[PDB]
Amino acid sequence: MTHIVREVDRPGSKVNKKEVVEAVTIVETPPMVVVGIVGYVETPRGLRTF
Amino acid sequence: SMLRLQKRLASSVLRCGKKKVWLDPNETNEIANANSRQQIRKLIKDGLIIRKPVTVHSRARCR
Amino acid sequence: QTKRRALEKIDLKFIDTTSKFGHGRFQTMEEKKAFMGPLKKDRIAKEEGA
Amino acid sequence: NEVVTREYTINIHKRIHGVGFKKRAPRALKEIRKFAMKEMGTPDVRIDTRLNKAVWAKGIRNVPYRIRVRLSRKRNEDEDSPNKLYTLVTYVPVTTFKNLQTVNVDE
Amino acid sequence: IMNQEKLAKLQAQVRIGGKGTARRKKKVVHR
Amino acid sequence: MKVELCSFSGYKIYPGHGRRYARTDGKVFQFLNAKCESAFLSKRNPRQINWTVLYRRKH
RNA sequence: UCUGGGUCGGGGUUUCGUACGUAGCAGAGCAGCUCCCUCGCUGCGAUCUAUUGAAAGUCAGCCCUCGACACAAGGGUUUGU
RNA sequence: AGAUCUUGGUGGUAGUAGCAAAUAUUCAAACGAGAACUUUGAAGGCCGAAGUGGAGAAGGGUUCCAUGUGAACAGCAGUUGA
Ligand SMILES: [Mg+2]
Ligand SMILES: [Mg+2]
Ligand SMILES: [Mg+2]
Ligand SMILES: [Mg+2]
Ligand SMILES: [Mg+2]
Ligand SMILES: [Mg+2]
Ligand SMILES: [Mg+2]
Ligand SMILES: [Mg+2]
Ligand SMILES: [Mg+2]
Ligand SMILES: [Mg+2]
Repeated sequence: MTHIVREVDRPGSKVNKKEVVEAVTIVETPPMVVVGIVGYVETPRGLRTF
Repeated sequence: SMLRLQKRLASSVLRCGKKKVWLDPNETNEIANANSRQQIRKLIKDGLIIRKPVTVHSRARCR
Repeated sequence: QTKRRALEKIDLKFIDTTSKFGHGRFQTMEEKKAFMGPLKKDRIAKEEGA
Repeated sequence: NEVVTREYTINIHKRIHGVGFKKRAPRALKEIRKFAMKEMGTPDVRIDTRLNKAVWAKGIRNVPYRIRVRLSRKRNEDEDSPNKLYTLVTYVPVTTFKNLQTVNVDE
Repeated sequence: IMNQEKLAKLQAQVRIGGKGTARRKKKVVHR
Repeated sequence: MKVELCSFSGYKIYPGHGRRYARTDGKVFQFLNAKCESAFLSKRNPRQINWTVLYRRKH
């Protein structure tokens, strides 16, 4: 986690056109690799893996 | 084996406490053969039993 | 998402990068070195390595 | 060779962190004995009494942060034992632990 | 007479403790 | 990117850090952490603390 | 494995606050030494200053090492349409 | 078959509650089939002279002291022991 500073563009608010700080969470997201495909068929008992 | 008797006799002969009785850890068999105060005197003279000095309590700080 | 809180464009002005392993007070290594100047470890570093 | 001897430094502070006051020094010698079992593989580890004094030098809770020891793997050809080797760990007095590597030491 | 080897072992049999402890004065064997 | 403040220690205070003090006489101070704040609150002179900017410029 | 994970070491970060020793014509002063000196020198003396944002710790549940050292194709118990 | 029956024996509970008042142990060696507990040595600690020290009165009655044993006892163990 860390925090930022940003300009708010919310009209009618007190913090309009003002700087605020806000906690943020950094989530490292390296690219995913696709390795398969699953099909599903709708049945009167739910989805089942085709 | 067990030198409980010899430490007690050495304390009485040396006129000290068992705190101040030092029996040789290497000559355990020699000391174990001394079942009388006369042999304890011989071991003290030979140096197998030694009276340790009094723990230092200096008064240099107080002075 | 139809509310004004959503679909609101975010424009960051500053991202904090002080040390979170304590009360960090410098954003970058270069800013820390510029503020404090040379230290004893660097003074002997230039002495031993010329 | 299996009669090797090496000079290590052990971060006692690392291995004692979290132990209670009346158990820090006893745990330090359990961690030293467990340490020597790792780099030497011998379950028979003997700790020199001078090293025992060094650990207990500042009482039972203020154990030194670092200790410089010398592991000495020796032959157990003194009696019929399940272990053919034993490691005798000794004490090495040092003035500083800076830039102290694990060094092989001769006889 | 005292040589280097006898002096080396003498350091062992004269120290019966650590720092601040008394040095051993004698170890005589008689029968 | 806001106003950049300076502490009892004279260090730079970035937004979202420290606290601000508003005395009754109308003066406003700002501190970088509780170490710099509590030194100020104990009537301690910054020119006598070796890690303070005011000390380093005096010496 | 195009190695691995450890243990030390290093660097970073951070915590506290400027270490021991040495030096000073710094220092309330005091006690000695004056053919002496023409204003001097020898000790004791908290504290101060320079060395010195120094010293010390920092994963054990901090970050990066690819520096050094050793070790890692070993063990045991089971499992069949 | 009963009497909260008498005497004796045995279960479940249950390998459970528990073996938590008074700071604290550690290293090496010896003996020994066997050592966390015995002994010796080395450290680190406590009692801190209104003591966990040194001696008595009452009470106990051989617990005193040597040697040996390792059955039972010392609510773990013991090579130790009142
Ligand atoms: Mg934090
Ligand atoms: Mg490191
Ligand atoms: Mg009946
Ligand atoms: Mg009936
Ligand atoms: Mg239980
Ligand atoms: Mg219990
Ligand atoms: Mg006391
Ligand atoms: Mg009494
Ligand atoms: Mg008796
Ligand atoms: Mg029992």
